[PDB]
Amino acid sequence: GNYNYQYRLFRKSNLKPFERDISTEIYQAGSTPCNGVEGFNCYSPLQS
Amino acid sequence: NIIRGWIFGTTLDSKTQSLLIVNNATNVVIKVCEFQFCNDPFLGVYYHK
Amino acid sequence: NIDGYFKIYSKHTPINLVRDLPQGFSALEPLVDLPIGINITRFQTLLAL
Ligand SMILES: *[C@@H]1O[C@H](CO)[C@@H](O[C@@H]2O[C@H](CO)[C@@H](O[C@@H]3O[C@H](CO)[C@@H](O)[C@H](O)[C@@H]3O)[C@H](O)[C@H]2NC(C)=O)[C@H](O)[C@H]1NC(C)=O
Repeated sequence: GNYNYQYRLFRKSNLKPFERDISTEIYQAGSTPCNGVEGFNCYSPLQS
Repeated sequence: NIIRGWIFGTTLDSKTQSLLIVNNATNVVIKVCEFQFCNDPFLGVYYHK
Repeated sequence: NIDGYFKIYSKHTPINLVRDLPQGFSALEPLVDLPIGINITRFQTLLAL
């Protein structure tokens, strides 16, 4: 089980040519406020 | 040599990649790294007679 | 800053007149090119005291 390879699942907006992002904040997929770490409509920025 | 360098970023506190020029009297160095910064940071010099 | 590149153009000139913005013509030579790649929105400067 190779579980070290990850990528992005939701993003606020598209990147630029040759631009790098290492963000880890949780994405607010819904419009509700999301705090702490875990909640509904906001679970994880990346996926393996 | 009052001015020394510059910083560049979008939020400049410990969560986004940030760029930093500091120009010492010796060879200048450029870095592109994450960083955290003070409220009013600078490189205060002291006179030496 | 364009498409993952940071270009800096520099010039050093001697002036012997008032502190106001001078007239006359002078061009800036290309100093350095940096292959970094990052979103940039804000910046700030650093000075020695
Ligand atoms: C590079 O960084 C800048 C600075 O953050 C990014 O601009 C930001 O873009 C987002 C996306 O629209 C803006 O979010 C917006 O917030 C308002 C409330 O302020 C909300 O009503 C909108 O629905 C949206 O969520 C954010 O404000 C804006 N930051 C600014 C203007 O300072 C830019 O997108 C980044 N570039 C890339 C390619 O990621």
